Amino acid sequence: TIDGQPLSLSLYATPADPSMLLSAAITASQGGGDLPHAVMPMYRFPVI
Amino acid sequence: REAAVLQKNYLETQQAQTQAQLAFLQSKFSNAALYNWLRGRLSAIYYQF
Repeated sequence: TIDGQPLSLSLYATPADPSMLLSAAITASQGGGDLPHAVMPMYRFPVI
Repeated sequence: REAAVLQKNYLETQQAQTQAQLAFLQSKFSNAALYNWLRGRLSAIYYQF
């Protein structure tokens, strides 16, 4: 203008959106235990 | 305006803290998945017993 001020206004672009925070419950695997060696007792079945 | 910027930083801190609590509950050993497994296995054992 006569003072040096613009006629066509400036751009005001859209800022970045707030994101959604993400996590994860990652999982592992330990196997089952190997069954041991059986030992014959000296007592009968009700006692042992 | 600077007070409002500090308020937004406070709210983003609260968002990260809520996500930290959520990730703790997902990643803890006594989470809901352990209780799902635990009651399903114990339900099978309980019916057979």
